[PDB]
Amino acid sequence: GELEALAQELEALAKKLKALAWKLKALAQG
Amino acid sequence: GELEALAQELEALAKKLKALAWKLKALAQG
Amino acid sequence: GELEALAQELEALAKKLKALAWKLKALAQG
Amino acid sequence: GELEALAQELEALAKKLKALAWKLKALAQG
Repeated sequence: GELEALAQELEALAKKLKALAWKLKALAQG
Repeated sequence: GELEALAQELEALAKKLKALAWKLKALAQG
Repeated sequence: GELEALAQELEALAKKLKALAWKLKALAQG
Repeated sequence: GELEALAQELEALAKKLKALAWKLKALAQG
């Protein structure tokens, strides 16, 4: 129900955080 | 340097968020 | 400028995580 | 029980994310 919806949103947020990490990695190289 | 150290911290936090997401999915089913 | 923009993205994401945690507590309590 | 504890973990992780965002802002200006 709602708890499964919230779990899928959290996974989406985790994926987003990983993307932001690698954007920072990208900026860090040059 | 400092930015790569920080990017590493964000990577680890993203991995922790995924762990939490999967714990939530387990709860949504249990 | 890009570093500051990335930081604002991290803040936006943290805000969503806090909002999600509130919803988890609401569901657990009710 | 478990859901409340996970929500607390998520709130702690959001705070750690805000900390890294402020560290990024400091580096962007430092």
